[PDB]
Amino acid sequence: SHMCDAFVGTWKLVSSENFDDYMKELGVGFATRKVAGMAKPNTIISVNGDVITLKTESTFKNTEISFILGQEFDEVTADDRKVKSTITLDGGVLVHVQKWDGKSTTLKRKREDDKLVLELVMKGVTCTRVYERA
Ligand SMILES: Cc1c(C2CCCC2)nc(N(C)C(C)C)c(-c2nnn[nH]2)c1-c1ccccc1
Ligand SMILES: [Cl-]
Repeated sequence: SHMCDAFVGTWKLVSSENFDDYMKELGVGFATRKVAGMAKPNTIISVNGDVITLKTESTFKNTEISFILGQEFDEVTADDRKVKSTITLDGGVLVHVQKWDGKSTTLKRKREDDKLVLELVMKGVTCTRVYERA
């Protein structure tokens, strides 16, 4: 048993607040924002030993990251940013920091009731996206 077991499973988007705003703060273009904002992504989270995999499937884009907690990795995001990423587990919350071009954004995932709640922060903007088991 792993702490990340709380996160393992297939998760579907059920609500979103301020995602367009968050995407604007990152400099995401209009067409990507419109189509991605519309989409209904699922996330499959799996653990295999020390390696955690987060795989996104949608009609917009499919993406995958695999990582070990605390070990920096190069990530190319869905909006084509080339970032240095580090993901850690802090007091039960998966905390993902991305660094690029002297900027930073933090993505936090936490379990709340039967939900997986994603809090995205860029500069002053917080977006909350809520996911439930598929
Ligand atoms: C385009 C996109 C983005 C980019 C815009 C902001 C930075 C990258 N970030 C996402 N999440 C929430 C994280 C990684 C920030 C998601 C996403 N939403 N749920 N899972 N992934 C999506 C998304 C993918 C496919 C279908 C719809 C939306
Ligand atoms: Cl997620």
